[PDB]
Amino acid sequence: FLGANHHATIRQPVAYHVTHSKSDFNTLTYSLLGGYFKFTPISLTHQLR
Amino acid sequence: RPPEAMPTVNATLRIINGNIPVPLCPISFRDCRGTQLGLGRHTMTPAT
Repeated sequence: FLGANHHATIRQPVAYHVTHSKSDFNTLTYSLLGGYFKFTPISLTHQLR
Repeated sequence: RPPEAMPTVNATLRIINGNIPVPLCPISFRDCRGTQLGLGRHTMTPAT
C-alpha cells in the first residue's frame, strides 16, 4: 500500500548507483543530480540545448 | 595412541583457496588480488 518498484518515482537501479558508486563522495551528489532528470519528448528540449 | 597400521594414502578436500601450497600460488598474486579488492573501499587511518 506504499508503492511498487514498477510504479514509483525511483527504481532499484537508481539505488544500486548510490550503494556501489565508490566515488570521491563529493561527486556522487552531482551524479544523483543528473540522475534525477526526466526522460520525455519535452525534457530533451531542455537538456540537449 | 595412533596404532601401527600399514601406510596408505588418503586425500582431503582443500576447503578454501588459501590452502594451495605457496610455491604454486605465490604471495604477490594474493596481495595484488586483495589490492584489486581494495579499490575505493574503506581504509583505516594511519594513526590507528
